[PDB]
Amino acid sequence: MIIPVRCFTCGKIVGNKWEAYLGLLQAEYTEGDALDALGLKRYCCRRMLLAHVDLIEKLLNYAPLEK
Amino acid sequence: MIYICGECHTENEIKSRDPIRCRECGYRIMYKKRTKRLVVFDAR
Amino acid sequence: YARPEWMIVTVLPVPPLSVRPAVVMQGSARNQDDLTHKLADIVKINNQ
Amino acid sequence: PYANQPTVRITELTDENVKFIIENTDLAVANSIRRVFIAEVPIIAIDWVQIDANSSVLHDEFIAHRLGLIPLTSDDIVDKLQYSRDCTCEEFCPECSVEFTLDVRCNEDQTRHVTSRDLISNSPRVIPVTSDDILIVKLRKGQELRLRAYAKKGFGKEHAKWNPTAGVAFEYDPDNALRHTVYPKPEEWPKSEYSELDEDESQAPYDPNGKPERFYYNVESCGSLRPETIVLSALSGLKKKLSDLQTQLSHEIQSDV
Amino acid sequence: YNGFTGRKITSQIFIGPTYYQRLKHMVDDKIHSRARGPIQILNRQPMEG
RNA sequence: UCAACCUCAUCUG
Ligand SMILES: CO[C@@H]1[C@H](O)[C@H](n2cnc3c(=O)nc(N)[nH]c32)O[C@H]1COP(=O)(O)OP(=O)(O)OP(=O)(O)O
Ligand SMILES: [Zn+2]
Ligand SMILES: [Zn+2]
Ligand SMILES: [Zn+2]
Repeated sequence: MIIPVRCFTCGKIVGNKWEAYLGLLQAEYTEGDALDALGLKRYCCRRMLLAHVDLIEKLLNYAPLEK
Repeated sequence: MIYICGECHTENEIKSRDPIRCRECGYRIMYKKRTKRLVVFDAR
Repeated sequence: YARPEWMIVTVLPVPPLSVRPAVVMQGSARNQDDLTHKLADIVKINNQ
Repeated sequence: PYANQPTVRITELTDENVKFIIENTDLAVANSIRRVFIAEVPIIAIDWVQIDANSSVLHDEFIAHRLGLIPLTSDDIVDKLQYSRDCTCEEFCPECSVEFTLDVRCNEDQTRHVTSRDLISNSPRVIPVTSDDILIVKLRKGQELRLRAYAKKGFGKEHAKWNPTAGVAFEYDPDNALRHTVYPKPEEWPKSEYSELDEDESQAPYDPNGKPERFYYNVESCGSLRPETIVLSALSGLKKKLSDLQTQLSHEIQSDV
Repeated sequence: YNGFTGRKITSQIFIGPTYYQRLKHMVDDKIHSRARGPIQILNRQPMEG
């Protein structure tokens, strides 16, 4: 739903890297090159960003219960 | 208590044994609204 | 222990209420067992 | 009949990583030092959350989980702070905990990214490793998150939120000479970074009298503790555990006598 | 490397990222125990479920 | 100091 804080396998913080990952993808960088630029080295950490599905953006489309 | 409206999201206070209809919108779905007492969550 | 006439039904045994319990809902209503309804039908026809 | 004298040579030292080599040491000692890196180095992390208002899409305990996983600078005062169990005061106090507050509302139309930066600490030494930022939640317009949190001292044996390190790389015998791993086809196996072998030789010749020594470590910090102080605190904590064990053993031996 | 002792595991082990699913069957929903609890009306035997 | 029965369908080894 939202990018997890800390990779499950090791615990390196990957929560701060999702927006930068998306920006680098918009730049031109391939997924692997963006992951390298963000500093993700082990395939455990690269799995976190590479396989992440951001559903929080879809959930934010619905109007809040209390405004 | 005070019930938040389903559609117009305006709090309306409905007494017991009163029909569930929001004033100014007429929607028939209300929500009870969060409790004042606070619950401790362990971050774990 | 068993005479051939006794096979023919002249007296119908009505089981105790333990056999046919009354199913109670919310105290508002008491459904009756299938046996109770069938016995009611039998009693109605016998009275007729 | 006595302990060997270990030697340390630090190859790399960066704000996020320490690469060092420990020589003339046992495999058990080396492995347990790594183990203490992972699980027995004290750190500061959020363990009490009270959410006054959460209209975000994520439920309250989801928010609490994410807040707990956020790293907090624990370089100096983690040694000063006491465990909550040890502290005399009821619940939590400045000596046993650090208070954080979050009060964010998305009044603007654009989506508001609640970050670790919005967490505000009562003591300046603990900050959420902000000096991007860890995203706690995204708030639509009209959605609000208000909460108070308390962060306590603890180690990763309790919960992985208290792990001070990301990945501890531990390697011994870079070229297989003790044959602790027996390759079915040695040539297919990639060389280690620490390997001193020529490219032709896949494995070092078997050393019958060898013992595992010259262990290579790469400790990556999560940012809460500096990577150097993770190692120092782990050594000190293992030494303290051994000293406590010795004290209890001495007391029980005296009792038996 | 063995986590408990640190010694290399002799047989090299197949590791990789595989996709796993959490099925709805959880132990907390299935654990059950009975000791002189509620009893049916007709059979006067322990209830079902 | 304490709650119905039927029926059907869906899943479990
Ligand atoms: C091995 O035999 C067992 C038992 O006989 C018992 N069992 C299961 N279903 C039934 C049923 O409908 N009726 C009756 N009477 N018994 C039943 O289940 C059988 C196997 O079934 P499976 O072949 O699916 O076992 P996997 O080989 O599939 O095991 P994986 O790798 O998933 O763990
Ligand atoms: Zn990782
Ligand atoms: Zn309304
Ligand atoms: Zn205190």
